[PDB]
Amino acid sequence: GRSLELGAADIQDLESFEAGRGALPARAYLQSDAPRLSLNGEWQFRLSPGSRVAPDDGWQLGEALNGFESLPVPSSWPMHGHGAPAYTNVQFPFAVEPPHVPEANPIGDHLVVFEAGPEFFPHALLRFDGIESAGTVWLNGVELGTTRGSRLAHEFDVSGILEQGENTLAVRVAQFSAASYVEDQDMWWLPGIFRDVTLQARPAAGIDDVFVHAGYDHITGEGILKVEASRGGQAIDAVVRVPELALELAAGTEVRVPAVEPWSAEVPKLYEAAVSAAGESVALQIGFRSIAIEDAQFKVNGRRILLRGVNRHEHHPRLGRVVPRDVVEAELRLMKQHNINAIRTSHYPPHPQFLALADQLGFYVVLECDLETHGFESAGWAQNPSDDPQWEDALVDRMRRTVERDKNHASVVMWSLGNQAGTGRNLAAMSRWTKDRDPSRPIHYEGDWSSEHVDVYSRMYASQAETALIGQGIEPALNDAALDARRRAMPFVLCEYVHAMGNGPGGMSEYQALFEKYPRLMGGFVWEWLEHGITVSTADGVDHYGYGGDFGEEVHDGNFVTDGLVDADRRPRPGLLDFKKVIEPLRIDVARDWTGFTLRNGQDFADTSAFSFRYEVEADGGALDGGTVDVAPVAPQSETVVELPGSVAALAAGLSDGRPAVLTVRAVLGADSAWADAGHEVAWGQSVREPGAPVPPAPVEPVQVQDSELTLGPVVFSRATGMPTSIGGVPVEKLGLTLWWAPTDNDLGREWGGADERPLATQWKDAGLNRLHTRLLGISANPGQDGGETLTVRTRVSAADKQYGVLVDYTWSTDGETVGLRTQVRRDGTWVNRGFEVEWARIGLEFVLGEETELVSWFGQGPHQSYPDTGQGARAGWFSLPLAKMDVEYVRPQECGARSGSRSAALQLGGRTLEICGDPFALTVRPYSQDVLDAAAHRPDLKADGRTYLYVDHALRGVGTAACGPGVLEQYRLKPRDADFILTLKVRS
Amino acid sequence: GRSLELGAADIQDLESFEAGRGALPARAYLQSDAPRLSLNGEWQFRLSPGSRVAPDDGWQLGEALNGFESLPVPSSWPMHGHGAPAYTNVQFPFAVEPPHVPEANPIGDHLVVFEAGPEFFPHALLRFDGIESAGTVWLNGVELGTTRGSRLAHEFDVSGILEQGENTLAVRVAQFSAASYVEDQDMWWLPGIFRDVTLQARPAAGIDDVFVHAGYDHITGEGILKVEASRGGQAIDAVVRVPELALELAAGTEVRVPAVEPWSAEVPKLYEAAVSAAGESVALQIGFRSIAIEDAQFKVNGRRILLRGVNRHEHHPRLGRVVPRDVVEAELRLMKQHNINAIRTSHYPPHPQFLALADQLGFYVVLECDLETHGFESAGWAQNPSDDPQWEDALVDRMRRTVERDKNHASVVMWSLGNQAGTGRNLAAMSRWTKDRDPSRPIHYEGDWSSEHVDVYSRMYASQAETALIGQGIEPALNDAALDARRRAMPFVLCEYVHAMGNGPGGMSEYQALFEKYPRLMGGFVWEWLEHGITVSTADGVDHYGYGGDFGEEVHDGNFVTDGLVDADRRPRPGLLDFKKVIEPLRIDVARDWTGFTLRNGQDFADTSAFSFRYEVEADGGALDGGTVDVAPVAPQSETVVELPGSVAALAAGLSDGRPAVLTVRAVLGADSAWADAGHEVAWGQSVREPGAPVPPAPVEPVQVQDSELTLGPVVFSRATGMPTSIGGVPVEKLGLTLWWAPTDNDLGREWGGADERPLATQWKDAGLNRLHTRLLGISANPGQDGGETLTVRTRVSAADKQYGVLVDYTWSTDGETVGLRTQVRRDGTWVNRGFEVEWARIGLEFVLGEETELVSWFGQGPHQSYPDTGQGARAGWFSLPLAKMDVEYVRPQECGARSGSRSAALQLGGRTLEICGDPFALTVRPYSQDVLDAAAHRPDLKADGRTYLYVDHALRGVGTAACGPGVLEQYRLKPRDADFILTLKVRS
Ligand SMILES: OC[C@H]1O[C@@H](O[C@H]2[C@H](O)[C@@H](O)[C@H](O)O[C@@H]2CO)[C@H](O)[C@@H](O)[C@H]1O
Ligand SMILES: OC[C@H]1O[C@@H](O)[C@H](O)[C@@H](O)[C@H]1O
Ligand SMILES: OC[C@H]1O[C@@H](O)[C@H](O)[C@@H](O)[C@H]1O
Ligand SMILES: OC[C@H]1O[C@@H](O)[C@H](O)[C@@H](O)[C@H]1O
Ligand code: NA
Ligand code: NA
Ligand code: NA
Ligand code: NA
Ligand code: NA
Ligand code: NA
Ligand code: NA
Ligand code: NA
Repeated sequence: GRSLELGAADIQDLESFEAGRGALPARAYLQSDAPRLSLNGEWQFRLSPGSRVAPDDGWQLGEALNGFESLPVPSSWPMHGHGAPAYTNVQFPFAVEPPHVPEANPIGDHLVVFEAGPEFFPHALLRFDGIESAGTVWLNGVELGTTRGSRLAHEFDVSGILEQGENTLAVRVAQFSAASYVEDQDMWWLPGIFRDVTLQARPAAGIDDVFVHAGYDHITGEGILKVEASRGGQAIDAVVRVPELALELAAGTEVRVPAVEPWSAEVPKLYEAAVSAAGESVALQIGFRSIAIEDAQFKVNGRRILLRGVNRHEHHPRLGRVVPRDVVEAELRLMKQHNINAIRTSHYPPHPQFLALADQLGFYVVLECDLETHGFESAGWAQNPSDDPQWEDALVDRMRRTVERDKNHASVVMWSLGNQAGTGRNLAAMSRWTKDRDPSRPIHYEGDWSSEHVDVYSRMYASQAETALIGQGIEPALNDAALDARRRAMPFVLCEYVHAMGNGPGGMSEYQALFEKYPRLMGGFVWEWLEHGITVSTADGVDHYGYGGDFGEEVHDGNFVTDGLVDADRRPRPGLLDFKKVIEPLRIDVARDWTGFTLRNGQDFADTSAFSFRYEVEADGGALDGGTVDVAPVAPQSETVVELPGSVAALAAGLSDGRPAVLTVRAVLGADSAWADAGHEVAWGQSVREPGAPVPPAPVEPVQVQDSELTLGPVVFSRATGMPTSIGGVPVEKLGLTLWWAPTDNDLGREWGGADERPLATQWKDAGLNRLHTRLLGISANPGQDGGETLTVRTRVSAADKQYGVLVDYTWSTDGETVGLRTQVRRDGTWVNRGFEVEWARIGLEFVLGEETELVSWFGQGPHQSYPDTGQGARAGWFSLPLAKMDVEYVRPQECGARSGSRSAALQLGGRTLEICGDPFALTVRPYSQDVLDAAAHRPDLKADGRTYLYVDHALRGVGTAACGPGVLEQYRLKPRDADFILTLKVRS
Repeated sequence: GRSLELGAADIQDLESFEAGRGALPARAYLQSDAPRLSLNGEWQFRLSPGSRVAPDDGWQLGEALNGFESLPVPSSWPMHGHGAPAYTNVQFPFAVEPPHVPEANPIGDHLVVFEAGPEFFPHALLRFDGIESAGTVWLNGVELGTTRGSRLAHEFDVSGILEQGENTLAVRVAQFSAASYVEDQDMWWLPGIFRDVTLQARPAAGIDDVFVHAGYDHITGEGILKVEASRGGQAIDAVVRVPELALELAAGTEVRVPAVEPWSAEVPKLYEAAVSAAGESVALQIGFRSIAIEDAQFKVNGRRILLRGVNRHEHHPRLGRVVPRDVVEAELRLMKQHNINAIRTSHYPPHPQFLALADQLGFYVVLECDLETHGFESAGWAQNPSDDPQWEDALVDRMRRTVERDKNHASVVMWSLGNQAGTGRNLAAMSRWTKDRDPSRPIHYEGDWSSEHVDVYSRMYASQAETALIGQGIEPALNDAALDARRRAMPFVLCEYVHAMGNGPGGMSEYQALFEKYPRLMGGFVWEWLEHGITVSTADGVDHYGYGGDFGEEVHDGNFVTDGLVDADRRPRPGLLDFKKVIEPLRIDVARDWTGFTLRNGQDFADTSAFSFRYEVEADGGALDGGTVDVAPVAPQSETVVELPGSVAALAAGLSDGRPAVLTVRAVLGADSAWADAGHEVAWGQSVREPGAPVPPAPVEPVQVQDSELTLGPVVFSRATGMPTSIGGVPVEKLGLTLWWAPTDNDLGREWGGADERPLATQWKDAGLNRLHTRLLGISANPGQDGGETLTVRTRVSAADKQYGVLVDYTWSTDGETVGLRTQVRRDGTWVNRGFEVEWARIGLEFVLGEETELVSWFGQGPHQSYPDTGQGARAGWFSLPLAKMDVEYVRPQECGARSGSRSAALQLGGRTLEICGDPFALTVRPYSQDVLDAAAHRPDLKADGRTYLYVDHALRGVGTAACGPGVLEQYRLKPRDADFILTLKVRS
């Protein structure tokens, strides 16, 4: 019988295994003097829910358009009300049956009219720098071809189709195609024409492609230069001029430049150059650098380098995959400002303009092909395109287009085949093609741990332990002896580590120490630079970020796309402030006696001449002394001891005993750089003179006894509960032990190994730690001093249906002015539940006060939060913040804002000030409870209730990176234990 | 130092291990001619949140009451706005640290004033029939004592405290006490004075206690009677008169009555008797029956009996543990009306009035002591009161009070020590005490499987398989040979089985067949008789039942308290209608040729004389013939063949081929009984003449082809989807394959064994069965008949991120009037996910129609729902119900309402009628979707949306009892398979 289904031809094309058709050969993105017209601007746009209903009503001609409306191009069209963004991590949002597409497949028809002057005749082309995921292109009704590879460029010859004067460009874009099966990155699904559309003239006697080869001989200091140039795939006569180096040479010939200044992330020297034929001239920036693997080390210009990296996705909270150039420039500057020297273009090539910026500002770039088949893993990689011969031409095309576009840029030091694509024949074909085309850059691919077709050994989230074994070259052998010998001769990189989701990442210091210790370790790139939050508005008008599930998705992965060091608007998370310190390229170790500091230059090429070294002594009453010291330039990987001026040490010796003072030595930029202004801080170190342990008040005040209340100086206790009801007129609504915090994203992840793979958050829930109850055992007053007395309140804390508990005794004392509080915790019974030992989040106290707090001040670490395995960037000092600024605006609210290492604190409750001192404690202050914080899925869910929630912790657990990778390291875990700790409280009015 | 805590003495008493103090000896509940005054009525009531704040302001005197308000007594005070009900199953709602109580412990002070006339002097007492959980009692300010054992009676001597005229009774009731640790039944926590308070005169020369011994000699037919009577614990002279039996005997002497009619559940003969002393007379109902264990069988009056039981809690949706007498009488009648003959007073003694009702209506009762320590299990039974010597006197007291109150009632055939209390020394002490006090009744206790201190082997939810092994006496041996020999000589009872929560219970038939086959098997009691729903009202005014979590509980167990055969208002669930049939005490097997039926009397004592045997033949057009047949009385456990009148068979032979007709034979009550009216149906059986397989219409109509639509007779298809868009003018919004249903309570429970302990609901979720997607592969028309043609639509069904699917082909045909639909399902790829084979709920079609349905009619099984392992009570016939009555009002909405075995159906959509015929299918019709049904937590969440959701299933899974006990039995599971099935559709206007 005859077929009756609609749209079968459009679908057959969408299900095609082949690369796009009709396109010109893949080439570099080149700055040319050839006439060009950007077609970016307001286009017309019509959306159809599938191919079988996509009109074939002659719309490509642009006449009588039924159903079209304005839409900007470039755009991600779900960012403008056409459908909605959808987020999955691994899972595909359609049935997995390659190459077939779902019936529900948004089809976006795009149309623009433009004018072509005589500059574009006879020869011109149209260039598309990105279409997600399948484009069909018509000009004046003539089909030019199709596009596959959503983050790759395509060019179409319009010679003889372009007409002088008015032209009509039509583009039909399907969201889903066969290509969606190889584009399963962890990120928002976002169809659209999301990068530039450009009309370019191709004058006769021009230059189609250029391949810059600029090597460096670190022994002689010579440059090795060869600039290839071709037209229609054939080498051509062109002249290469490099004025700064007094060079004029033919394209195609290799020359030795007697002396060049080499390119690196640290010193990104670029030489302006032009290669020109009679009809066209291309402008280049040349950076001389050679990449080599030697002695299981990754070396640039003869030196092993340390990669201080991030994984950079392209995302904008309002424009989707369209990242405006000012945002790119700003965020790259922000990276440099936080000591980052390396970028991985996770997991596709960036906008083509990114490359010159990376060359100029100075990043080591891992340029990664647009390939990811992650969603096939859950079926044992059955049907994985990476090993399906039918996909070979498509996957080689992706790699070719990746390599050809960006091959001229000194910042690209590695090519990556893709990400999470399994192992297979087509990856090997992509590697072979790349090695043959460009042997000057090592190949990276983490998916095949045997490393058969790569030049570096790459892993993601390997533990600190396993990294140390790899750093020593003693990891376990591959079964294949030949492959094992190859892999052991390779240097090692963490292409993703210390997953930066929510509160965290913990354990960054432990990785860094290994990076510094073992040459084989190349460093690592944090997952990831940014959170992919998408801005959402309410009638109230407040903005908050949305994540998976906030846009109607049938299947999604929640907030796992908000997992970055900065939010979608590039506002730093605390983890970035900590990261900056962890990777700081100079180490400053200030001497205890304040006579000087040790300075190690951790850079690979530059000396310390770019830095001004500054000291300041701060005390309770502000700065006491400061200035600048002269440091003879210290060579890379060398060390010296710098003397501080004698006045500094004399100041230290003069300090009254127990008077706190902090000496800070800082390395700042001596002059404006391309990425920050003079005075910008790069590295720092401190020495602290600690305040004495606070003296307990003499217990000279007696306890008044009344029917329902007890008074001990400024504290009033409920006789029924034994807990304070006010202190110095400040109402206390509750006081109790805390063992729990509102789970972080990490606490919601499974820690693998052991028989227990409940997330820590679930272990806590099962154990009842979020719902502690207190039983009063007794209240007793005891002889103090000179008629005074102490008050002891004996309690037991546990939870419904549990037999384990802790005995908590509070001992109060007062001389009338200061209140002394001693807390003793003792385990009662075995803290085991569901067959596994219960771990605690904390050993602390929660004070719930019946008034709001306007200001929080403290002496300790800051200004930002710190937990046991974080806070590297929190320095010692005196800090003061309004209550709102004590919080951290994670998209999904969670435990955050603790200030570990606090020696004193002051809360301002209107006209009263509550002071807390004692041996070091963590400080947290919130206008809402832990139960409201845990329940809240988005920041608007957090409502202040008129109270102050004050947390004083004697011990905290670490935060780890268990959402993906290692959990809390052993030294930072918190198993049930006995404890005791002392505090002092005072209210001033 | 000196103590300052408040309320320490009240708390010390609450934490006491001892039974109550001050009470009179435990005795029977006896009907006496002694003056009595019920103090039930409106009392005054004040609530305090804990003992440390409970005022000691002299309120016991009743003068100047500060803070008291009216409250009825008896009451569960959280049922009247004082606090709230709270539901936990196993978990305790307080920290487990016996004997200690939480600080948050509702204290309810109760006060009443009453008048005592000279009838109550010199001697009187106050009787309390239940206080949850700890009472302290004052009369005119004089403390009488305390109460422990919340469902047990306590009596206090008021002689010399009661004053003539006005008296003031004060009762302080704590919700929680040490006793809460032994009262952890799965049920609502409900403090209050929840049963009668009675002032009773104790005239001199009276009778305090009576112990009736009324045995039966089934060989001679003699009664063996001895009636003990005592005053102050000493036997006394009393006269026992039994007029009906011409007896006058002294209390304390055993006599042989020459002939008595024995008592049983079937024939609950009772003889009125009075035992009287000079000062007092007690009225008894005596039932002569002896209980004996012989040949591993539980026998009454010389015969092994079959228990057809339920577990009966005491609950009322508005009054809590207060069950009004009219509700008791009504529900016991409803039980008899559903063939129930046995009750287990789960898990405490009932109201004392229950016992006479059970004697009179006729139930075999397992009278169970108020003891349950279930919450200690999760700690390995550490600190279990059942094995703690400090709790021995408290636990023996509970058993003593249980036994003494109810020992005179013939309906009590077993004493139970308690429930879910572990094993231990104090249970053994309770058993020893009981055996010594009353050797006439076997002891039951499931908690100790070794059965060391019991006389029957009791289990709960043993599988059908394990029950069959136990029935054959081949279960595995106990390690202790002596205990194994004892246990193998015991009969076996399921004290709880076929958990009746939500849709279900499945697998009842398989248990019953074993009960009938194996004498050792005593039968079983369903868990449980009623749902504990608590009525909740909204401003709208609709009522719905609340369950755990609906009342603010910090910890709770959700709808696990709504797990019954009837709802809280005693409205039957379908499971009750099925249960009634499963346990029917006569079996009627109607002959295929309609000449007669086989009749087996399944009763243990009665013959069939109480029944009238009626036949009716029904056809499409109603009743055709009917009448009554005379059956010579058939003895218990005998069998006969009854001839039907010749006209019946002649009617069968005369039927036109393929014309449906149902012969039903019924056993109804020939006369009013005490529990139902004449004509009440007890047993039934059917023989069906099936309609022919419906003829497929001749495919003589062609398919019209248009741009966006196809027409094939009355069906209009969307050319883009291939699915029907209307049939005979009825709009079709969607048509697709179904494999999933909204999980039942059972589907949410874990099926133990295997490596997969995900609940089936979770397996489905993980597999994507709730979110199927369909891809169109092709649409084709093919040669039919006489220019007609068939239309085939080829699809594939799968779900996002899955590689497995099914190929579904629809083949449509029409002669213009009827529509023929053939559906073919074929597995594509292996249906495995997370390492385990995916199971299906169904193989069906969902039609979503764009109009509402008012009426649903069908020929099949009904009227109520039926699933493969249920529907025993759905009989063959013609049924017709409004749409709302097709649903089942489970408290948590869930899959329900399917009518399996349907041969034809008619949906009325206004003025059009949609008819569906074909080989047997299940029918379901709803005004809302499956996703709305699954999301709904309470019935108000179900909103109609203007559509009709029609489900036609070719195969269904069973429902099992996996919420607690066996899941779906193997024969009723539904693994992925290929399938094909035919339907016919027709619309009449
Ligand atoms: O934010 C996650 C991050 O993960 C990398 O790979 C992870 C993956 O997230 C996780 O789902 C799987 O279980 O483990 C992998 C590594 O162990 C991805 O490469 C990255 O793009 C992100 O998706
Ligand atoms: O000032 C030293 C600099 O070294 C670069 O390699 C790095 O990218 C910069 O962020 C900064 O740390
Ligand atoms: O390439 C081999 C590797 O493949 C990964 O996908 C897998 O998680 C590792 O266990 C390792 O076997
Ligand atoms: O009494 C012994 C029994 O105790 C139960 O609590 C337990 O679940 C059974 O496995 C059996 O060992
Ligand atoms: Na994805
Ligand atoms: Na992510
Ligand atoms: Na918290
Ligand atoms: Na939260
Ligand atoms: Na309970
Ligand atoms: Na229950
Ligand atoms: Na359903
Ligand atoms: Na539901």
